[PDB]
Amino acid sequence: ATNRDQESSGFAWWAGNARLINLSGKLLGAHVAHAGLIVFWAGAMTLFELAHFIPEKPMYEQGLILIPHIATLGWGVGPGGEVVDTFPFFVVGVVHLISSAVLGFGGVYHAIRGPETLEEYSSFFGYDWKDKNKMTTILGFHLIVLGIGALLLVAKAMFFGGLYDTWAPGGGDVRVITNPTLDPRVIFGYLLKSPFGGEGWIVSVNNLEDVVGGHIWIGLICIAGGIWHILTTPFGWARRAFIWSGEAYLSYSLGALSMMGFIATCFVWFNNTVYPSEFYGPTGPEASQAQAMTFLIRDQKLGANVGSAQGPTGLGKYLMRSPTGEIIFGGETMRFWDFRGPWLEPLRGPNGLDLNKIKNDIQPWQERRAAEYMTHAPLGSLNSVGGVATEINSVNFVSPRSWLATSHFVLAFFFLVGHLWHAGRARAAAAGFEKGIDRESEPVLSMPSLD
Amino acid sequence: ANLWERFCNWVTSTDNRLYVGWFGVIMIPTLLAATICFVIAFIAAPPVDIDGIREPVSGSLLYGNNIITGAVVPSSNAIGLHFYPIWEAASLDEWLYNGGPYQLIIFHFLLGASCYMGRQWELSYRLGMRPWICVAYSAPLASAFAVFLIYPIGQGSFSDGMPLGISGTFNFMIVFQAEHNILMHPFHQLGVAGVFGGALFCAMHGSLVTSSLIRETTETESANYGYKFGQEEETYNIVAAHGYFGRLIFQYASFNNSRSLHFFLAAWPVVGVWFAALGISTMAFNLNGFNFNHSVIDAKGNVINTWADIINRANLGMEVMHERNAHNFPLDLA
Amino acid sequence: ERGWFDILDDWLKRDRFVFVGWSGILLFPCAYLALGGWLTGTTFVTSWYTHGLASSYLEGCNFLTVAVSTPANSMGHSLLLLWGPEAQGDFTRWCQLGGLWTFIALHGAFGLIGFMLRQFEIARLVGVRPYNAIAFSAPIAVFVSVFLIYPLGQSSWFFAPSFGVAAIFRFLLFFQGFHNWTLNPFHMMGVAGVLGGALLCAIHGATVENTLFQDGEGASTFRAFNPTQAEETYSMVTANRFWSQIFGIAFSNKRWLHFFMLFVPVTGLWMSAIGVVGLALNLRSYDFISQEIRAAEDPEFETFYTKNLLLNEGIRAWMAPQDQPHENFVFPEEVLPRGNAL
Amino acid sequence: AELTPEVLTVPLNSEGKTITLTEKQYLEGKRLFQYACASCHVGGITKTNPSLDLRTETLALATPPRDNIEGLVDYMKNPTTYDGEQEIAEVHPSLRSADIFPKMRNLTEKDLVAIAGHILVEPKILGDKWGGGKVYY
Amino acid sequence: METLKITVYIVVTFFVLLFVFGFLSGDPARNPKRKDLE
Amino acid sequence: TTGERPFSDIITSVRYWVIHSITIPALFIAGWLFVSTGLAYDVFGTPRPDSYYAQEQRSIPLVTDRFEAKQQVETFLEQLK
Ligand code: CLA
Ligand code: CLA
Ligand code: CLA
Ligand code: CLA
Ligand SMILES: CC1=C(/C=C/C(C)=C/C=C/C(C)=C/C=C/C=C(C)/C=C/C=C(C)/C=C/C2=C(C)CCCC2(C)C)C(C)(C)CCC1
Ligand SMILES: CC1=C(/C=C/C(C)=C/C=C/C(C)=C/C=C/C=C(C)/C=C/C=C(C)/C=C/C2=C(C)CCCC2(C)C)C(C)(C)CCC1
Ligand SMILES: CC1=C(/C=C/C(C)=C/C=C/C(C)=C/C=C/C=C(C)/C=C/C=C(C)/C=C/C2=C(C)CCCC2(C)C)C(C)(C)CCC1
Ligand SMILES: CCCCCCCCCCCCO[C@@H]1O[C@H](CO)[C@@H](O[C@H]2O[C@H](CO)[C@@H](O)[C@H](O)[C@H]2O)[C@H](O)[C@H]1O
Ligand SMILES: CCCCCCCS[C@@H]1O[C@H](CO)[C@@H](O)[C@H](O)[C@H]1O
Ligand SMILES: [Cl-]
Ligand SMILES: [Cl-]
Ligand SMILES: [Cl-]
Ligand SMILES: [Fe+2]
Repeated sequence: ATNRDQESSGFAWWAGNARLINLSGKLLGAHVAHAGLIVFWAGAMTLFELAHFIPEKPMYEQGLILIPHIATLGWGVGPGGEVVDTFPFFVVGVVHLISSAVLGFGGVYHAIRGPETLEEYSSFFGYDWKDKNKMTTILGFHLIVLGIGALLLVAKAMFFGGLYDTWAPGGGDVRVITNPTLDPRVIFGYLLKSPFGGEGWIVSVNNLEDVVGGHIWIGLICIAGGIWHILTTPFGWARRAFIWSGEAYLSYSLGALSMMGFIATCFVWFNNTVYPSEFYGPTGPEASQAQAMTFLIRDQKLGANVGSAQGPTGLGKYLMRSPTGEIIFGGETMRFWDFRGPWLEPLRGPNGLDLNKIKNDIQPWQERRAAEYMTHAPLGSLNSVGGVATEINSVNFVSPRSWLATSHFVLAFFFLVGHLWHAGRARAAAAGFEKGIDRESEPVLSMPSLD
Repeated sequence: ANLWERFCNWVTSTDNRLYVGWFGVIMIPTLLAATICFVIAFIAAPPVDIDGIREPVSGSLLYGNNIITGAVVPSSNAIGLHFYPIWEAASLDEWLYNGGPYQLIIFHFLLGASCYMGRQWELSYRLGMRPWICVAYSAPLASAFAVFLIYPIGQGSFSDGMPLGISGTFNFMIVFQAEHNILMHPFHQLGVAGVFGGALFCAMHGSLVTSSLIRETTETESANYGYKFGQEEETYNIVAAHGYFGRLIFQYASFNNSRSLHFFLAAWPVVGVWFAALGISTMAFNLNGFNFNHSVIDAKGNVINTWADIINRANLGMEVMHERNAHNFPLDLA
Repeated sequence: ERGWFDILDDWLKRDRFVFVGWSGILLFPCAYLALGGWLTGTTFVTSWYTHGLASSYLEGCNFLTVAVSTPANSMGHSLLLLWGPEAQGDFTRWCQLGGLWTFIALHGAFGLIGFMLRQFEIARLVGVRPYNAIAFSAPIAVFVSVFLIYPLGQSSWFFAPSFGVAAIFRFLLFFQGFHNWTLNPFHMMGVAGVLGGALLCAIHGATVENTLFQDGEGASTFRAFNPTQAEETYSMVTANRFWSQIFGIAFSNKRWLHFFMLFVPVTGLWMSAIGVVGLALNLRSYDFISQEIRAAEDPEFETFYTKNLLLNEGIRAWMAPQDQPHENFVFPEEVLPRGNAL
Repeated sequence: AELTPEVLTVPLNSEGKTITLTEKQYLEGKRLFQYACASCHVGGITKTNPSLDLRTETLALATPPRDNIEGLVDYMKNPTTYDGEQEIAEVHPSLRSADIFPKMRNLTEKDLVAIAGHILVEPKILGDKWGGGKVYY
Repeated sequence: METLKITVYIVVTFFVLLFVFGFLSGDPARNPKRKDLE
Repeated sequence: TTGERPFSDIITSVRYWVIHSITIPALFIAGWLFVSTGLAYDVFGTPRPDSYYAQEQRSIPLVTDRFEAKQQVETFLEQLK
């Protein structure tokens, strides 16, 4: 039992995985076994979702999070997001589940049977955390892998049947992307957009050409970065800025994953392009807009002149102006005027919502969609009672958008905490005081008093 | 040494009465801006159209508030999540009507308080301490993020951010209860266990150490003089304190390890408050408290109320009265 | 000299797994019966006849919604003794009338006395000062103020808190809508003591753990402490410098620090109790008269204070008919206060 | 109180005939109403048009009359405005519009009868709560 | 307003550059024990 | 150490489980039957699902007389059948 108690390792059982820091073979096993757990869940969860799936109800009425990801890639769906074939969902689930066995086998082998350190076995596979060149090499390999993955998305969208396009002319449908956006002014433009209202940084991406083009760039950037990191060693200024240890590296990645988690939370909460509402349900903004649309339609059918109808406050009951003058829906949904969606855009003119289009061009499909979205707003209880907090039991619904945003907030948050924990510890360990202050060399005792 | 070197040495100096540091370089200006704006606004700001319905709410002392009713009022619902710096207004009069001070204050504050957390790491490093005080501070900090940034993001407006004021705070609480049934949410329940338990353990620790202070003084002086700053010897008898507490309950329910005790004292409130913060941050995306409305039904199908249904009636009161001129349509969807 | 009193005293004070003591004679039966009564009621007992509510696992409630609910308003402040004039010895009827509520509240009260006596008794035996008992006066003041004094000022025990998770939540919301209790400076002092206590708990624990001396080779640092060691396990001097530099002030005296940790939450609780004693009499901090004079005369004048009272008016109108069934309130749809649409 | 055969006896048609639903039919009706209808009609109201509810007295005054099994079954096939004047299948779930309201695709005639029975039975149980909205929660 | 915007932009950039260059200025070595962390 | 046998000795002993493999399931079953036989409803006066209201009644049987409360509850119970 090498390094598998507190007396030999210096780490208690509850920090037992820290016993692995310098045991590259066993740590490889932990990592590969873990990847197995991730892949297992993707596989198992998909098959559970498929088993539980009723094709003629919306996905979002059924507690699905994975089938919607598969559908968004253009698999299993047709016009409007209707399910035309569940077999692609079965395939994805099965292949992930099978693959997990392989990862679990490798993981278990390296963890309990293989060489506990890799360095005397292989100069290629072994590593010292403190060897800057080998760390950038392995980083480089993994960048190449990630770039190939981004190009897989590109290949799916351009060469293997397309992606689900909620914006497709004449109604959402799977569409092949033939003209991905390559112009770096557009692609990198998203990156410099404000994250505030009406701008929304990268989360505002609203067409598949930009999405695909973005992955072309990312894939090429990542492959190039990987080659770069294989072929170079960190420069002097980077050597002086960072802590070079396994725990430090963990810390940096925790920081990064935290940031990505908060971004993902915002993506699924606001974005209805890469998270089509057909699969994920309406966004919060979308459903609030849909309510105003619903009652505008109803009251106008009854004879209301909706442009001229003054509400209790003096603002338009149905229609008002945004702070820059655009015609928008009124009531509290004034906050959501930056919302855009395919059911609403046909009513939009150069100056915003167009009164003549409103009076004459609203189609029954738009009424249906607005009613659907108003009544599947992402509000609901922890026990999955759909609606406002005061609603009675009846409807079993919590939007996938709420599940995905809340879970990823929680996870991003604790990952920030882990970043702080491990970055602070990495620092202290590198400097030599992570176990406490030396009684005979207490630094404050050598400093002048403050007063 | 050159100027930059000298400057860096001063910024990171362990000898400044108040530590500056690199975090402090951002913290100091942002906190001062937030503070100065808050003070001036709390005193002298005119009414603010919080709900975007041209119904301005007076928050300042000079416009008829006392300390309890006063506030800096959230930015207008018309603005939503848009960024409203001074320079996006046609004039300061407009900026004021629309609740511009709120955004300036909360953004400078959240940046500054984040740097306060970083600064706690930074000084711990300069002094050769262990690094995790900042992690305990992440709990109140996360909570401030939840009420000033995350909740607005989820609901689509800074108008739904917690107001900067005492009564404003209560308004935020009552409306949150109406809209999310927070009392019935297990993360707020963990938060309560966190602060009631933090208070309990605070009193308990204080009382047990105070119980066991070693006699070093006479009856006509404060026992506090029995401890001298920086003495090597512990000032209470932990063996006696454990002897006491272990009999109060039973032996193995009491800590005889000071490190383990002090870790528990940190962890209990911090973890509970992290769940409080996560409660607010997840109700931000309308995953709400448990809903047992009409969960109990008799053999015929008559509803048999429980205490959940009574809560529901209170919540309804809040819901139907809040922002009484702002809703035109039947459902409050954000 | 060597009599039965002294012999019993010997036995009561043996050093055993669970200490008994003279205080035990009061504490153990009272605590057991309060806890047992709660578990019995939440598991099996209704609130149909007292409140019109289901309140037990038996009827289909969960851990959050079960309660032992207060007696009907018509019982007034009856002790509701099993052998009393209401139940007349009938255990079933006693349960249906809410006898378990007074059972739990009164055995609980005597149990708390017993617990505080235990704190004194043990302190005396071990030879420590009785500050833990002193600190426990806060929980006693809260229990007595909220569970006994409050309903005693009101019409009946009906309006005390019912012993239940959701039932306690209802009690909070009642206090907002009817008493505007958030506005009360005694509650505010409560809040500050509880949150302040939680703050002190967090910050003291973290400070000790982050100023530890290196007293072992282990990276997990708990084993480097020995209960019998003479020396401080952490550096007060480094802790003091850190806080002086971060926050501007810092503790320098460990006895003061730990006293303050008693004082803050104990004082907070005691203040909150004083407020609740005023609420027993409806002696609220409900209003600011100056605000009301202005608002009545000036329909453009609005503060967060006025907004909250509108919420309160909603709470009262919407909750009263079901929350106060003995009043037989019928509020026609048309009288219910509502804003636009909702 | 019990869910008796009497509670479960509702008008079949406008001509005085009734039908006594089984307990299984009542349960199916609840399940199916939740499945296909409750997103808008929870508790007997109508979220996208609160002026029209599912109260029996309201249904009686609809044209043609909807306060019986036949009227409700017909409504689910070919819904109309309250005055009978317009056919609204294009914006209201129906068998006729099962193409655009896909949850209607699996509903059988038996299922429509069950949903209809639920709409008629529930106010017999719940009184003013049925179609009452939040006031009566 | 344009002048204010530019002034604030310049102020913010100044402080952000101090933060970044400052942490780039041998920060790991600014501790009381082991400085050769590069 | 206070004289009693360590718990960890007790619960890892065979004799403890010989005893408790009987007494634990015996108690659990007795509790089960307390409910399943209906005895619990009778002991505590808790309504069964069919006993909250008479068939056509939609008024709560609230106790309104302190000293006649026992008789009121009894009259309420008579009204069910
Ligand atoms: C994803 C979670 C995860 C993973 C992958 C690991 C991985 C590892 N941990 Mg860690 N650990 C974890 C969570 C995890 N840990 C948690 C939650 C705790 C706290 C309880 C610990 C506490 C802990 C301690 C205290 C120690 C470790 C150690 C280790 C390593 C050696 C284990 C060993 O010797 O087993 C011995 C056990 C067995 C031989 C029993 C069987 C174990 C196998 C793997 C079960 C596999 C079952 C699976 C279904 C088989 C499928 C096969 C199929 C595909 C063919 C190993 C690399 C040790 C170490 O660091 O060594 C240097 C060590 O001392 N861990
Ligand atoms: C990141 C994952 C990873 C890494 C770095 C390693 C590293 C190593 N493994 Mg392990 N192993 C893994 C995963 C991994 N393994 C998995 C998943 C399994 C289960 C099948 C195994 C099962 C395993 C066994 C049984 C043995 C090893 C051994 C070894 C060593 C020699 C490897 C070699 O010579 O191959 C040289 C190269 C080849 C043989 C050609 C590579 C062929 C692969 C299949 C190409 C696939 C590429 C593709 C991009 C992968 C995509 C994966 C993605 C979809 C998840 C080396 C330390 C040996 C050892 O430790 O000796 C004592 C040994 O006996 N490994
Ligand atoms: C996981 C991916 C990854 C990781 C961990 C690294 C890590 C590293 N790279 Mg590499 N690199 C990558 C991918 C990555 N690289 C890719 C894809 C490319 C191709 C573009 C490169 C190209 C590259 C070059 C050309 C160089 C590095 C260098 C380095 C080193 C220093 C990095 C540094 O100081 O960052 C921190 C960044 C800074 C200090 C820059 C200023 C900080 C600004 C103000 C940050 C503002 C962003 C903010 C948080 C907001 C986010 C949103 C934003 C997009 C607007 C380090 C070993 C350096 C090196 O030593 O090479 C040998 C170097 O010269 N890398
Ligand atoms: C220290 C232990 C203790 C304490 C302080 C209490 C306290 C109480 N119990 Mg509890 N109880 C206990 C143990 C205790 N109990 C135990 C062990 C059981 C299980 C048997 C119970 C079961 C129980 C039930 C079922 C009920 C009570 C109730 C009560 C309350 C009224 C008691 C009363 O009026 O007594 C009056 C009696 C005395 C105070 C004793 C005085 C003795 C004097 C000093 C001697 C004189 C005696 C005299 C010679 C007798 C001659 C009379 C003759 C002429 C006919 C009170 C809160 C009631 C309650 O809570 O209602 C809501 C109630 O219904 N208790
Ligand atoms: C190291 C370690 C650990 C961990 C481990 C792990 C993490 C592992 C993993 C593992 C894994 C990760 C595994 C996996 C496996 C898998 C499998 C075994 C699979 C199978 C499959 C199948 C069999 C299929 C089937 C089918 C089909 C084909 C179709 C449909 C139907 C069905 C589903 C039936 C622990 C913590 C314990 C601690 C100690 C050490
Ligand atoms: C795909 C896609 C796209 C694109 C994408 C891209 C193009 C991206 C990019 C990205 C990027 C390009 C990113 C970057 C990032 C960065 C970062 C994140 C940084 C960091 C930094 C740090 C962390 C630092 C630190 C420090 C300092 C500050 C100094 C001193 C010291 C130290 C070093 C520590 C779009 C949107 C179009 C559409 C959709 C899809
Ligand atoms: C009242 C009364 C009395 C008494 C009674 C008694 C004394 C009772 C007791 C009772 C009891 C004594 C009961 C108990 C019960 C229990 C239960 C019912 C439990 C439950 C539990 C649970 C459910 C748990 C859970 C868990 C765990 C285990 C761990 C962690 C997690 C959790 C928390 C989940 C007398 C006769 C004198 C008189 C008349 C009246
Ligand atoms: C996307 C953006 C692309 C940016 C590309 C360029 C990369 C950024 C390079 C930053 C270079 C800064 O380089 C850094 O400068 C500072 C300032 O003098 C140096 O100077 C510092 O040296 C020592 C280091 O122990 C300190 O004690 C001293 O106070 C300071 O003068 C650092 O030792 C040097 O490493
Ligand atoms: C890594 C395993 C991936 C397996 C690849 C399956 C092809 S995917 C396939 O591609 C076809 C065109 O060739 C499209 O017409 C079709 O829509 C699409 O599903
Ligand atoms: Cl309000
Ligand atoms: Cl509205
Ligand atoms: Cl009506
Ligand atoms: Fe302490």
